[PDB]
Amino acid sequence: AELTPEVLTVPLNSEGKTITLTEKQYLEGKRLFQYACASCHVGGITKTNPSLDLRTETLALATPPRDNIEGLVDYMKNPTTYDGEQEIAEVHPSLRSADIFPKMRNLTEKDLVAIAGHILVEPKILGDKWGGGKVYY
Amino acid sequence: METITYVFIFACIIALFFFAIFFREPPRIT
Amino acid sequence: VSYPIFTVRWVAVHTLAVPTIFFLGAIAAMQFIQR
Amino acid sequence: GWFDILDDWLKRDRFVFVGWSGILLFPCAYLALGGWLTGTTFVTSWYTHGLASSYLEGCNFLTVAVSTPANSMGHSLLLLWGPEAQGDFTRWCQLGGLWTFIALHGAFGLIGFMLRQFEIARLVGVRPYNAIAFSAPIAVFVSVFLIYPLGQSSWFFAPSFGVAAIFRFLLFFQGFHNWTLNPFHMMGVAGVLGGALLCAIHGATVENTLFQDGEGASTFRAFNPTQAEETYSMVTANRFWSQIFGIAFSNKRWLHFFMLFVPVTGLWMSAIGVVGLALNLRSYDFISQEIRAAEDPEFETFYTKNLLLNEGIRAWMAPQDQPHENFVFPEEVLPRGNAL
Amino acid sequence: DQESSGFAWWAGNARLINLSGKLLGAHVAHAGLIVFWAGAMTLFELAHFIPEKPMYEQGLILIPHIATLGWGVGPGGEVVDTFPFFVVGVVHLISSAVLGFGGVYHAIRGPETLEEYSSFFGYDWKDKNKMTTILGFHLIVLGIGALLLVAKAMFFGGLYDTWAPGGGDVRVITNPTLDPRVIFGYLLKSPFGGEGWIVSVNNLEDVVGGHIWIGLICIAGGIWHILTTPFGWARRAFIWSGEAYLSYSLGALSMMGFIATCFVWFNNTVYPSEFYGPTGPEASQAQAMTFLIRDQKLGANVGSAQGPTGLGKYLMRSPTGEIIFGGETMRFWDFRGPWLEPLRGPNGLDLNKIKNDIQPWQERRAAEYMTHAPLGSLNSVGGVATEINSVNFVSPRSWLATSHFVLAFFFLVGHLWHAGRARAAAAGFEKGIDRESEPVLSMPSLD
Amino acid sequence: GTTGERPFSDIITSVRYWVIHSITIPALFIAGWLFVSTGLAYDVFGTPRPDSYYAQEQRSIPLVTDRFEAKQQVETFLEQLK
Amino acid sequence: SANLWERFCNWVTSTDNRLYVGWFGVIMIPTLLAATICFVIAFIAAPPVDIDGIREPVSGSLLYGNNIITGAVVPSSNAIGLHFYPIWEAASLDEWLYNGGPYQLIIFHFLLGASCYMGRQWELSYRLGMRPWICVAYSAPLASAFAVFLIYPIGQGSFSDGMPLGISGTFNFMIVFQAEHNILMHPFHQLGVAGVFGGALFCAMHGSLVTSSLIRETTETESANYGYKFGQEEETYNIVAAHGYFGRLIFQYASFNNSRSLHFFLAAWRVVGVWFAALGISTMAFNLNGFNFNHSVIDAKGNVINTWADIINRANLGMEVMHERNAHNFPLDLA
Ligand code: CLA
Ligand code: CLA
Ligand code: CLA
Ligand code: CLA
Ligand code: CLA
Ligand code: CLA
Ligand SMILES: C=Cc1c(C)c2cc3nc(c4c5[nH]c(cc6nc(cc1[nH]2)C(C)=C6CC)c(C)c5C(=O)[C@@H]4C(=O)OC)[C@@H](CCC(=O)OC/C=C(\C)CCC[C@H](C)CCC[C@@H](C)CCCC(C)C)[C@@H]3C
Ligand SMILES: CC(C)=CCC/C(C)=C\CC/C(C)=C\CC/C(C)=C/CC/C(C)=C\CC/C(C)=C\CC/C(C)=C\CC1=CC(=O)C(C)=C(C)C1=O
Ligand SMILES: CC1=C(/C=C/C(C)=C/C=C\C(C)=C\C=C/C=C(C)/C=C/C=C(C)/C=C/C2=C(C)CCCC2(C)C)C(C)(C)CCC1
Ligand SMILES: CC1=C(/C=C/C(C)=C/C=C\C(C)=C\C=C\C=C(C)\C=C\C=C(C)\C=C\C2=C(C)CCCC2(C)C)C(C)(C)CCC1
Ligand SMILES: CC1=C(\C=C/C(C)=C/C=C\C(C)=C\C=C\C=C(C)\C=C\C=C(C)\C=C\C2=C(C)CCCC2(C)C)C(C)(C)CCC1
Ligand SMILES: [Br-]
Ligand SMILES: [Br-]
Ligand SMILES: [Fe+2]
Repeated sequence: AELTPEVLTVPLNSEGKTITLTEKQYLEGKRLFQYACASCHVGGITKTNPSLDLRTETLALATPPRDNIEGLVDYMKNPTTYDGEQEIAEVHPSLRSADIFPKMRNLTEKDLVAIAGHILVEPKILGDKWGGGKVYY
Repeated sequence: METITYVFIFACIIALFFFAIFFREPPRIT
Repeated sequence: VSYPIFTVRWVAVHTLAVPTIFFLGAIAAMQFIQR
Repeated sequence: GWFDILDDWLKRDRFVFVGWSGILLFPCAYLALGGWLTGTTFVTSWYTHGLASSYLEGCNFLTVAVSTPANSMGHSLLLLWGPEAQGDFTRWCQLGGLWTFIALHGAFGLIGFMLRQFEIARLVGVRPYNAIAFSAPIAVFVSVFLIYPLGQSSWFFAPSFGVAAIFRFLLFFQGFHNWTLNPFHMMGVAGVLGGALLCAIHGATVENTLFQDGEGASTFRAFNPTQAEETYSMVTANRFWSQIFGIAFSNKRWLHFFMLFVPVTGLWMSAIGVVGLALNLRSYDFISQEIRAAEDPEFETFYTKNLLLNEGIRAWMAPQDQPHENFVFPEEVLPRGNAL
Repeated sequence: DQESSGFAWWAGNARLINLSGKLLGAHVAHAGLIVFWAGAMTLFELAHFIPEKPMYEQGLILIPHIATLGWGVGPGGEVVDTFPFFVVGVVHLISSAVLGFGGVYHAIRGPETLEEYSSFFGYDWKDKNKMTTILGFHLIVLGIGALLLVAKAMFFGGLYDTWAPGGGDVRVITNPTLDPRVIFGYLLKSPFGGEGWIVSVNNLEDVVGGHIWIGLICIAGGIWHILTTPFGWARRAFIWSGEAYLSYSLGALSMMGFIATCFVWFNNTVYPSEFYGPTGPEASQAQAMTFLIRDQKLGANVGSAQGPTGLGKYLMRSPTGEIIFGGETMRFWDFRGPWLEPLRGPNGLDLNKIKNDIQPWQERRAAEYMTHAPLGSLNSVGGVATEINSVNFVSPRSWLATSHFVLAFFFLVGHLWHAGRARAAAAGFEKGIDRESEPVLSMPSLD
Repeated sequence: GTTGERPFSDIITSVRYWVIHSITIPALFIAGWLFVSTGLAYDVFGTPRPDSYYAQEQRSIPLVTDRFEAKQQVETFLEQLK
Repeated sequence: SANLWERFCNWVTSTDNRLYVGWFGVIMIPTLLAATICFVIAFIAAPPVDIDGIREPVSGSLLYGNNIITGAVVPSSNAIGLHFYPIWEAASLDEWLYNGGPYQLIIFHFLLGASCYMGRQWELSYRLGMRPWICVAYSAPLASAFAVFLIYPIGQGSFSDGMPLGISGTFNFMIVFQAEHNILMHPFHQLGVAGVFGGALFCAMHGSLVTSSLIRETTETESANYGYKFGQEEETYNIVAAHGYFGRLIFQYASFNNSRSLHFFLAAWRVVGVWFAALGISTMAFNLNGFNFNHSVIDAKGNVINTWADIINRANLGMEVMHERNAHNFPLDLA
């Protein structure tokens, strides 16, 4: 009775509709996260480019808004920079990622729907130790 | 000074060394 | 020979030794807890 | 003569000798080794250090400890029945009651134990050079667990019983104290170093000097225990160093005694330093340099560099480390190099 | 019947004077155990490697070794089928069983003396030539393997060459380098930063072309030790004691455990960064590499950007007037590797090719090496000293470096232990001095 | 020299030892495991449940403000979590 | 009659010289002389040296930072990393200075020279019939010195981070490390503390008990430290008369019966852990640093519950950032 489902209750799409998580499907977002992103953005911050973070605000402002499952899903399918254009799958691994850094090949919808949850779930957990690296901790 | 002192307190650790390695009062086996 | 069993060299070992075997078992109960 | 009755028993040469000291050393030297272990795996100090102590909390052996009370406490000897817990092991516990309990007992238990050597040394009858040598750890503890806090704010900033707990303490001083630059401590080091070398220079100097006063190619059989006279001719060993390291011994009568000094000696040294610390009256700066630095953006010595690390290990540290003093350190204010 | 006539307990082991069929079958005993690990741990590595995940993100050190020869390879370094691996793994556990089968033998029912029973599989340490000979013999057994590679890279599937035209891909070394000066020149110079004794190898043929110069020399050593008795000088020096031999042949390993610990750490070639980790220096470069692109794309002009120290933000000269990465990354300018080389010029980095020619793949590869740098924790947890708990890979190059040292050292000190005490047997001091005749008591005491 | 040494050096080999002791260890091991298994430890020392550190919400730390009534604080700071 | 060289080699191996010029000594001596006299002078007027790459000469010294605890001999420049900087390189001696050329020159001589001691440390162990493992205990020493002068350097980028030879530079170098590797949170540094925090508690006893147990030869008429005339095959101090006490302090069996067990181990304690630490360092020379418990302890919701080792972190993050400020232009320090 600490990580209630009203906290696992995140916004999946832009429109404003909500989808809730289980104590279960959460671990996987994580288990996945570490298998999949650990390398960088650990604690919620990209090491390849500190300028960009996985914070709820950030994502929300991004374009297309990535503060929603479908969105972090869009990304995990097709990777583009902040603000509209420049498909960056030829660098940043994604289900596109022409079979590059295989860490991506395997995953599925059950997977992407969750990892993406993990990202929006975290800050709800970790106040903002989520976007801030080194200084916090 | 400050340095003159440092090089002195030192050069005597060198004398104090020479002195106990050659001016050692032999140890007597009796 | 004739030796006793409730010796002082006995009360000593039993002050720290017995609670310890309680401790290591208590600890062992934790290697599982979670959340 | 009932007095001599009690006596008679107590000091009767058992397996693990009891005696008069025992009425002190033993009890206290128990609740202490004890209380430490109790809280070590059962109590949390979340109410003073908002951190996890006990193994129950998931803590790791190293990270476990019976962390001192909240600085909000002061030096109150946090009695179980004192206006603190008002009588309530549970509360008394949460209020980190024990650390006072673990130090004072370990205190008197460290008392009873020096008296414990003196008892024996008198009974079997031998020079009190054991008990005399126990001043070293006596001072040390007293200095770092009693006078220090007392001279500072609360029992808080006093060492906390755990390893990562005391590992803390080191960098603490390096932080706000710059211990590493206090002449005294540089002798404490000196001692525990010279002494660790002696313990072994003489250590492997004996094993490799002794004679063939046994049969096999092994020495655990070689003459003793107290029979044949001396295994190592300090004459065949002597001439070896006086040609190798230049100056060797003569008269193990002093070698042993010089071996008493080195450690117990220097150890004591820092203990003074530490008393300087309770009073923050420490060796931090070198004015001669500050002024020569002030007016010269080109003047740099390890003196200075080190000095910074300190500021780092204090601006980043402090806030989460001294909660009672609600520190509000904005990311900007935060001192930190270029690119990091 | 020992412990009383035999010297000690811990040191109980060691009973061996002129010969012993228990100690012979004891090295054949252990030399078998060793085989056991090779396979067991191999079958424990394949028993794990995820379908396709960095070979180094998983604690694999053996599997990566098998890869370097060209087993399971794949264009780029990607395992094709989890089989070539399982072959050596089980063939070793069955090798291990064989080692087990007759060691315990020489060990419990095996004939004691090697003189009473056999007369050829029998020695004596003072035996100047018996020992001398066996030398050239195992030397020959090495002159053999010293060739396995020769035909493996030249005949049964060359060695994985990460220095391949299109990228990492097991190629077949057809032109081994057999130039006496270039392969004999490698060892003969280059100690420090300039280059490594031999941890300094550029191409995969200087190795195969040399492992050829080795398979003969040692092979031609046996026809020399098996064929001759010690010369006329070396008679002197050398304590042909039994123990001493353990030392002469021992403190050599200390040298190699070191010249090894440096190979896993620096050498990119024989230590394909794709099978192991990215060399400590390599990672440091990928650091700048990344942020240079990152920044250049954002419109910055790396060529002209001036550091904050005033040095050179992304680029600065070397004491050779070459061009190299700045920051702190400077310490590692000597580092070389396939992902960079093309982006390199005549006087070091080339301001041009670095500006546009900066092809799309070198970005992530040089990005991987950043994220996954040779740094970890005593309790696994890749990242700098104070990184929260998340990633947890610890470089193989890190474990193999740490490992081998710890051992490589104890050995040097192990060389001492014996090489100096064995110098006490041929002198009879070992066990202390003679309580009545002590050589310092018959000396004109200097004072 | 003189030694009022009781057995010891073998009482482990003792036939009645590893018997009446093959009854005591586990009667001790689990004895303690239950102090842990009940959750008893907690209520003994005050220690918190991995769920009972911060309230279900608020991000504060129950730092004992005062000295003379320290307990009263701890009381309400506890009741706190709910 | 033997030719001149035959004499030469007996004079170098003569167990007669005031001090043995062993074979190892023909290299040690010229070597150590070099190290020292260079250094001892550099220690006086050491021209501003620029350790790190950045051209910002940081030079503690005497005729420059005239203090004993400030100054030192400063390291090598990243610039020339792990590169060998032979004084005959710098197009000017003054160059050699900037780059701290004196550093290498000295450190290599003191390195190989002190091994020579390690070596010519056993040369009496043989040229004088007597157990040779004296130089073996000098392993805990030489090695460790290397671990902090050669290994870490081959480890990281360049000699730039090689325990500068100064009092404070020590402290500095110490700290750096503790911020780049959790060496205090290590079970290897521990073993040096194990033995050092041992040889101490211990040198204290054998010294203690040994003086605490001495016959009767003067009665404060003078000293008691005359109770042994050098050379006697007697043992001024009684053994079982000694043990009799400790055996009594801590239950018998716990005190040493045999002298051979006594002493000898007196090495056992130190040298063992002293090697370990020497290694602990030589280990974090490839970055197999101390345990990481940063956050480790967690909560139900996932709130972070600080381990003690968490604070210890900030005390590192602190310096991590400040260390060698302005000398790195990127976000992750791989050396
Ligand atoms: C002159 C005759 C002779 C020959 C040819 C050998 C050969 C060998 N001895 Mg040996 N030995 C001899 C006399 C000989 N010994 C005598 C007189 C004694 C004292 C009485 C010993 C005591 C001794 C000990 C204690 C040990 C050896 C070992 C070995 C092996 C070394 C392993 C190696 O090289 O890595 C292998 C790498 C290679 C590249 C080998 C190439 C393949 C060759 C050997 C073909 C062999 C075909 C056949 C044996 C199948 C493989 C053999 C198997 C070892 C793999 C090698 C097979 C070691 C061993 O392995 O045994 C357990 C070992 O520990 N010997
Ligand atoms: C349990 C103890 C142990 C274990 C598990 C290992 C395991 C390993 N060692 Mg090793 N080693 C050890 C103790 C151990 N060592 C000791 C005490 C020393 C003395 C310092 C060494 C010195 C050493 C060297 C110099 C090298 C290894 C290497 C290796 C790796 C290659 C396996 C092998 O070479 O197959 C045998 C066949 C191979 C083809 C492997 C490489 C072939 C070359 C390197 C052999 C050249 C001769 C060399 C001295 C023989 C090494 C055998 C030894 C490692 C057991 C493997 C992970 C190799 C590697 O590079 O690790 C980084 C390597 O080069 N070791
Ligand atoms: C390091 C290499 C080495 C060396 C120099 C020796 C040397 C010796 N071993 Mg031996 N041995 C070794 C490795 C070695 N062994 C290993 C690795 C094992 C376990 C796998 C054994 C198991 C073993 C046993 C059980 C016995 C010996 C015996 C002997 C002694 C005489 C037999 C013999 O050597 O035949 C010389 C070897 C040959 C002539 C090669 C012949 C190979 C043919 C093709 C096949 C050999 C038989 C095989 C088909 C069946 C194996 C079963 C076997 C156990 C009977 C001799 C001193 C004793 C012996 O037999 O003395 C008379 C003995 O009883 N060994
Ligand atoms: C690496 C190759 C090598 C080989 C082949 C040998 C071989 C030998 N050594 Mg040896 N040694 C080596 C390396 C080697 N050593 C190194 C690197 C060191 C330290 C630098 C030593 C230090 C050493 C000492 C002091 C002695 C030997 C001895 C011996 C001989 C006795 C065999 C023995 O006792 O083992 C059989 C089993 C053991 C020795 C016990 C090993 C397990 C130990 C006891 C661990 C105990 C577990 C416990 C947790 C330990 C806690 C840690 C604490 C001990 C520090 C044997 C010839 C003895 C001798 O003189 O005769 C030759 C002896 O007294 N060695
Ligand atoms: C693993 C390394 C190793 C090896 C190869 C040996 C080998 C040997 N030791 Mg030894 N020893 C070791 C480590 C080792 N030791 C260590 C670490 C210590 C410190 C405790 C010792 C202490 C020691 C002493 C005091 C003595 C020896 C002795 C011996 C010799 C006689 C063995 C014997 O009498 O046992 C008898 C065997 C048994 C009682 C049964 C053992 C069961 C077998 C051997 C194991 C089976 C292996 C595996 C599980 C089964 C494989 C299955 C296969 C058949 C298919 C033999 C050469 C004796 C000797 O004379 O040399 C100095 C001796 O007196 N050792
Ligand atoms: C003579 C003593 C001796 C003993 C008892 C062993 C025992 C063993 N060796 Mg081994 N080995 C030795 C000498 C010895 N070796 C020598 C001189 C060499 C030259 C290379 C090797 C080369 C070697 C290889 C390549 C391999 C082994 C393997 C092994 C087995 C793996 C266990 C291991 O820790 O050892 C490995 C080597 C050591 C352990 C060296 C010393 C380290 C000891 C202490 C092991 C850990 C104990 C540790 C110190 C506990 C206390 C620590 C201390 C701080 C208190 C084990 C049976 C492995 C095996 O056969 O497969 C499973 C294996 O692959 N050895
Ligand atoms: C490295 C730290 C250190 C420890 C671990 C230590 C430990 C010990 N030293 C002793 C003795 C000595 N030490 C001496 C000089 C020194 N001792 C030193 C440093 C240490 N000495 C320094 C180096 C000097 C040398 C320069 C003298 C010579 C003696 C003695 O002769 C004596 C001995 O004969 O030992 C065999 C033993 C006496 C036992 C006792 O008093 O019980 C009674 C006290 C008990 C049982 C209660 C403990 C008291 C303390 C205050 C309570 C603290 C409990 C927690 C803090 C536990 C800590 C664990 C966590 C913090 C992780 C004991 C084993
Ligand atoms: C000034 C400067 C350059 C540096 C700093 C100095 C500093 C920081 C502090 C000094 C601090 C103060 C005041 C006190 C420190 C007290 C502390 C004393 C430790 C003592 C160290 C010491 C005095 C000696 C150690 C000597 C040593 C390492 C080896 C000599 C060993 C020895 C005495 C004899 C060797 C020897 C032993 C033996 O048993 C046998 C049989 C034979 C034959 C031998 O030759
Ligand atoms: C390189 C190379 C190679 C190879 C190589 C080789 C093969 C080599 C060699 C070699 C070598 C490199 C060798 C060696 C060595 C030797 C030694 C190491 C020696 C020595 C010895 C000594 C030193 C000694 C002894 C002594 C002394 C010391 C003095 C006096 C006394 C006596 C005599 C005893 C190859 C291509 C394949 C790979 C890569 C490259
Ligand atoms: C003598 C001695 C010893 C030892 C020795 C040795 C020599 C060792 C070891 C060991 C060894 C040398 C061994 C071995 C072996 C092996 C075996 C016995 C095996 C088996 C197993 C198997 C065969 C398996 C596996 C598998 C398979 C089959 C395939 C896959 C699957 C599996 C994994 C199941 C001891 C210790 C007693 C001590 C004393 C001396
Ligand atoms: C508290 C208290 C008290 C008392 C107390 C006590 C009684 C304590 C104790 C105690 C104890 C008595 C505890 C304990 C313990 C122990 C333990 C828990 C242990 C352990 C562990 C260990 C340690 C193990 C193992 C090991 C090994 C085998 C390896 C290495 C080493 C070691 C040792 C770690 C009273 C009521 C008066 C009052 C209130 C408070
Ligand atoms: Br710095
Ligand atoms: Br940088
Ligand atoms: Fe002594």
